[PDB]
Amino acid sequence: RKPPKGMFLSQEDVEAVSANATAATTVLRQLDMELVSVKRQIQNIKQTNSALKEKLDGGIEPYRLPEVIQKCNARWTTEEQLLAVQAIRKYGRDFQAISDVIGNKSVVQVKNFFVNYRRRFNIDEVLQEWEAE
Amino acid sequence: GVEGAAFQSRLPHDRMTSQEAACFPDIISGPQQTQKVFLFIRNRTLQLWLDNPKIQLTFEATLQQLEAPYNSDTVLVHRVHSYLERHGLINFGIYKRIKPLPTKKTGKVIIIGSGVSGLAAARQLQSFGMDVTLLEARDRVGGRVATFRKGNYVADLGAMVVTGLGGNPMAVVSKQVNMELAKIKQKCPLYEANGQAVPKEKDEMVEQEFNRLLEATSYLSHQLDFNVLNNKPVSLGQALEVVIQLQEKHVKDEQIEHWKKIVKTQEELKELLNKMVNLKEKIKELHQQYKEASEVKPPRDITAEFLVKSKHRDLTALCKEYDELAETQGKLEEKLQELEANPPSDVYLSSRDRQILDWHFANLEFANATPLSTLSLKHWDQDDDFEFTGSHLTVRNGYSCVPVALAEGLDIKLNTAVRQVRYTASGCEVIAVNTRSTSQTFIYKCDAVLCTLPLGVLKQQPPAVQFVPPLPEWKTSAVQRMGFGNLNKVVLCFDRVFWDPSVNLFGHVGSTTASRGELFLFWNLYKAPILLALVAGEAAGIMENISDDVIVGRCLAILKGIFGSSAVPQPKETVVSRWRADPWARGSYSYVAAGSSGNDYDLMAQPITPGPSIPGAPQPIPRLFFAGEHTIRNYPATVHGALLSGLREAGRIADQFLGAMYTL
Ligand SMILES: Cc1cc2c(cc1C)N(C(=O)CCc1ccc(-c3ccccc3)cc1)c1c([nH]c(=O)[nH]c1=O)N2C[C@H](O)[C@H](O)[C@H](O)COP(=O)(O)OP(=O)(O)OC[C@H]1O[C@@H](n2cnc3c(N)ncnc32)[C@H](O)[C@@H]1O
Repeated sequence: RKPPKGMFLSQEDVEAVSANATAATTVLRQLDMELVSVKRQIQNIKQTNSALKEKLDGGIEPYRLPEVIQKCNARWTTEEQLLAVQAIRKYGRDFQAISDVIGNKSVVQVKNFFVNYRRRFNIDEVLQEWEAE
Repeated sequence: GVEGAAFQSRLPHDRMTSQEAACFPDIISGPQQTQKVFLFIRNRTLQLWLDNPKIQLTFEATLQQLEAPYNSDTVLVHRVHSYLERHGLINFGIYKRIKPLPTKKTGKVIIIGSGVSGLAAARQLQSFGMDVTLLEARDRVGGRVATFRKGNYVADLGAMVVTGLGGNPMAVVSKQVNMELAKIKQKCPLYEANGQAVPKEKDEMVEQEFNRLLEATSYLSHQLDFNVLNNKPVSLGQALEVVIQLQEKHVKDEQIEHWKKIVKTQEELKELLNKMVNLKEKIKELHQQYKEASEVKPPRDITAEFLVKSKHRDLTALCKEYDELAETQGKLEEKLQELEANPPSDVYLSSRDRQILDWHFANLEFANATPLSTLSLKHWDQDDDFEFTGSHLTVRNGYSCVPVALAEGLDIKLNTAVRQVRYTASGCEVIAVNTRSTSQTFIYKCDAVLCTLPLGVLKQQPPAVQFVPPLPEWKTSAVQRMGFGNLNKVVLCFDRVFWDPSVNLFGHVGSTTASRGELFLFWNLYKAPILLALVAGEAAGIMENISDDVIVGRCLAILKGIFGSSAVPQPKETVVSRWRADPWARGSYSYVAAGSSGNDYDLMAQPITPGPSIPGAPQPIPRLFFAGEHTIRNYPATVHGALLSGLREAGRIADQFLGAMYTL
C-alpha cells in the first residue's frame, strides 16, 4: 500500500524520469546545476552580511545614555506644565513618551492632565496643530 | 501429524485440490462429511508412504493400517490409493517392488532425454507396466545434473543445492538414495577488488538497501502499475534503475530545500542588518544633537530645556528599537549555525557503495541465471511463493548419484541424438543418429513420445530437432517468449585448504557494474579441498569465449588478493562449464523473461494431439507430451521441478493409455 519507509517514488516523479531515454539524467542535471546556483547565492549573502556586520562595530555603547531613577511626584510645577504642552505638540497622544519627557509623571496623571487643563491650555488647538504633520 | 504428510506432499490438508475434484467429482460435490473422510484417507495414505518410502505401499498394506470409521468404504480407499499411486504422490522414486513387476507390458513410450524429468517419468511408466525406452544424446544420464569426478575430487557443475526439505520431494529421494546432505551456513563475507573485507557496518548497510530497492520495484509494479513503457514490458532491471534514479533525485531535492531554508534566513537577516545599520546611523546623529542641546548651559528657557529632555527620550527610544533588533539578530544568528551543521545526505550511494550493491545484483542474477535487464518485472518472483521450508543444502557425494540411482533398471540408449519427431493419428516415429558416427540412423516407433528436451534446445534456430508435423503456433510462441538463462561454474582443485573452512561461501566484489558477475562468489562445499567459482549475469555468456587458463588465472589472482600471494598454490585439476555452448542444453535453466508469464510454463506442458489421418475420422489421442523444468509453472528451473514434471506426465500418459479406473 505504501513504499518501504525511506524510499521515495511518487506517481508524479516516475513519469518524468521515464518520459525520454536521457530524461533521468536531464532532470538530475537540473537539480545538480540548480543546487550550485543556490549555493553561490548563499556565498553572496554571507559576503553582503559580513560587510553589514563591520558597519556595526562597537555597537552603540558610546552613543548610549545613562538611566535616572525618578519618583513619580503628583504636583505639577509651573515648569513641568510647560514641558507637557511642548511634548503634546511634539508627540500628540503618545502619553508614554510624554511621561518620559517630564520624567516625574506617569501616564495616568499625564492622561487626565489633558482634561484638567484642556481649557486653560487650548490642548485641542495644540493637538489640531500636531495633526498637521 | 497426518497433516504433516499433506504439507510435505505440497497439498492443503483441509480442502481438496483441483486435481482431486477431477478424479473425485462425486466427493467434492458431495456432503462435507464424505469430503473430510476422503481428505483424511488421502493424508493418512500420504503419511504411510512418507514414513517409510523405501518399500512399495500396496493398497492392501494401506487398508490394514487404516482403522474405522474410515476403513469401512473399501472402494474409496482403493480409489484414493490408485489416484495417489498414479500421480507419483506415493510409490515414486526408488522403492522396493513388493509385487514383482508383471512382464505383461502394455503400450510403448519413447522418452527423449535421460534427464531427471525423463528418468522420473520412465520409472513411473515402467512402474505402471509400460514399455519405455529413453533416447539420449550424451554418453551419461542426468543432463544438467552433471558431477565431476577425478580421484578424490567431486564437484557438480550442474545443480548442487537442495532447496529445503519442507515439502520437497527430494526429501523422499534422499532417503531412497544415500545422498550425503550438508547444510549451507548463510554467512558470506564480501571482499572488494583490492582484497580487503567489506566492513561489517558497510555490508549491512548495502544489503539492507538492496532489499529496500527490491521492495521498491514490487510496490512500483503493483501499486503504480509501471509494467509497460514505450509499448514494451518493463524488466526488473529497468524498474531498479528507475528506483535508484528516484532516490538519487530525492537526495538532491533534499539538499535543494535545505539550502533554500538557509538562504531564506540569510536574506531575512540581511534585511535585519540594514535596519540595524540605518538605525545606528540615526542614533549616531541624534546623540550629537542631544549633546549639543546639553552643551547650552543653564539657566535656560523651557523650550531649550524641553529640547534636552525630548532629544533624550528620542535617543533612548531609538536605543530600545536597536536593542530589540540585536535580540532578534542573535535569534537568527545561531539558526544559521544550526542548519549549516544539520546538512542532509551528501550522496545516495558512493562509487564504492554501488560496487557492493552490484554484488547483491550479481547474486540475484545468478539466482535467476540471467541479466536483470531480461527478467519480467511483474512476474520474475511467482515461484517465490511456493518455497520449501528448511535451509538449502548441498550434496557432498555429488548430485550425480540421484540420476544414476534412478537410471537403474531402465532402457537407456546413450549416444543417441534424436533428430526428428514424427507423430500421427496412429502412432509416432522418432528418428535418432549415433553421436560418435552420425552415419548410423535409428527409427523408433511408439504410441507416445515424452519430450524432456531442454528449453534451449527447443529454442534453437535453425532447429536441432524437427517436429513433423510442426509444433503449432501456440506452443512455439510460448517457446520464443520464455527465458532460457545461463550461469557458469569454475571448479578449483587444490592439495591444501587455505580458506576459512568454516565459511561455506564468500564473495568478491567486481570492479565495474558491467562485470559484476565475473567470479563473484566462491563455495567451500566438499571434504576435499575444492572451491567453486560462479560466473553469472552478463559475464556468463561472455566468459564462454575465453581460454580456461585465463579464467583460472583471473580466479587465482582474486584469491591471492584475498588470502595473500603465498597462501594460494596452483590448483592440481580444473574444469569450467560452458552451458550455453553445450548443444544438449544451450543454456542452464529457464527464467520468467519480460513479456512471459507463468501461463507460458503451462503452455509448455499441454500435450499435442495430431490431426486425423483420414478426414472425417474421430478426434485422435494426444501423442506428444512435454516434461522438464521449463514445464512446471510452480517449481521451475530446479531439479525437484524437473522431477515433479516427469512424475506428472507419467501420470498423464498412463491415464491416457492404460485408462483411469479410479473415476467411478
Ligand atoms: C545448469 C544448472 C542447473 C541448475 C543449477 C545449476 C546449474 C549450473 N542449480 C543451481 O546451481 C542453482 C539453481 C537454483 C537454485 C535454487 C532455486 C530456487 C528458486 C526458488 C525458490 C527456491 C530455490 C532456483 C534455481 C540447481 C538447479 N536445480 C536445483 O534443484 N538446484 C540447483 O542448485 N538447476 C536446475 C536443474 O539442473 C535443471 O532444472 C534440471 O536438472 C533439468 O532436468 P530436466 O530438464 O528434466 O532434464 P534435463 O534437461 O536435465 O536433461 C535433458 C536431457 O536431454 C538430453 N537431450 C538434449 N537434446 C537432446 C537430443 N537432441 N537428443 C537426445 N537427448 C537430448 C540432454 O542431453 C539430457 O540428456
